[PDB]
Amino acid sequence: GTMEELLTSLQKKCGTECEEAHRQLVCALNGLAGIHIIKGEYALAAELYREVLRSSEEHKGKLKTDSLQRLHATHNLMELLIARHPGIPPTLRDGRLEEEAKQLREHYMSKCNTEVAEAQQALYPVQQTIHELQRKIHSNSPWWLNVIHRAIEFTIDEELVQRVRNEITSMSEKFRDCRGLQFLLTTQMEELNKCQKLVREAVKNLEGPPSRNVIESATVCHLRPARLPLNCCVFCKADELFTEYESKLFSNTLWAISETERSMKAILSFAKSHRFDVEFVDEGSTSMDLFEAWKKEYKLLHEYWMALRNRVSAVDELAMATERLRVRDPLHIIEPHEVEQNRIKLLNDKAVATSQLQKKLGQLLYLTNLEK
Ligand SMILES: [Zn+2]
Repeated sequence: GTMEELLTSLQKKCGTECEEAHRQLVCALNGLAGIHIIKGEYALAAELYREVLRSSEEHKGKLKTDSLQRLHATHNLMELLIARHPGIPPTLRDGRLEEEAKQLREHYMSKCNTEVAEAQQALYPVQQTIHELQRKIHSNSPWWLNVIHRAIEFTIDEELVQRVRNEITSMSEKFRDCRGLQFLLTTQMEELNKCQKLVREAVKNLEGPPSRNVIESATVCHLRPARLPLNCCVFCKADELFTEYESKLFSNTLWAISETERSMKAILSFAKSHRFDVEFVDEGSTSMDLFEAWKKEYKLLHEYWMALRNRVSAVDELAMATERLRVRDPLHIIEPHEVEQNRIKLLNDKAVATSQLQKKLGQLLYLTNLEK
């Protein structure tokens, strides 16, 4: 029913509004706490972190609180109780902080870790297909080489060249005759095979939880660069190889067929028209299945590359979530004399979010009370 759908839609939109207003409130409280630590007053900051955790717990039923904001409060409160103690009063909640932080980190990382596992597993069926298909194709004397050869022999090569050219116009200037096509296709197949070996090796060498030199290199390269993105990290270098292989597996202006595959399709079409031995047609058909498998493998290899890249991005997101506001010395950075300007902006942000949250929770309570 569209009415139960309407009530659900109004409740979801309203709940999201409560969630955003609470996110803005908690964000302002954490910022104000970060200033108190910069000033030196560790106790006043601890009260704000404790309020962040208290408010999130109170509203956990009605709305969700960003795990990173809760982790920001939990971790920085733990930092004060491990070192700055006994300046901060103890509470019966202090013992739970370590496990809560670990749970928040685990919950946040769960998606990117599952996506690494799923992207890795997704590659096995297509790779087994590629191994099965390559067993059925002759490497030394391929079907298309023997089709070209017999076409030149019986002087039906002109019809073949015209049929290959018509399929392209639907690097044709790179070959004049059938022998020119033969050598051009040899080079293009060798190039594809070299592109495949390299892209697979590039992916293989990005697997596994990466080292600190890799995390930091990717961060200064494309996550948080000093100015413009560097495009020099192991992931960016691998993507340059993917682009190179894509330009040969597909055509420019990943969906449209390459000129190599188009030529191969036309040679197979010519072989069928001229009623060549079933062996040539079968091998040609297997080559078409192989081009299909290579395109599927490309997409799955790039998704696996993406999953591994995203895991590095997520680890940086975790590190940045716990990072506090620090006054710049000659993001979480404040100018030498903008400390008061930041405090004022945060105090007004808290005031507006407190007001918006009260209004939105009242409307949410109304929508909830219709079902009784
Ligand atoms: Zn990079």
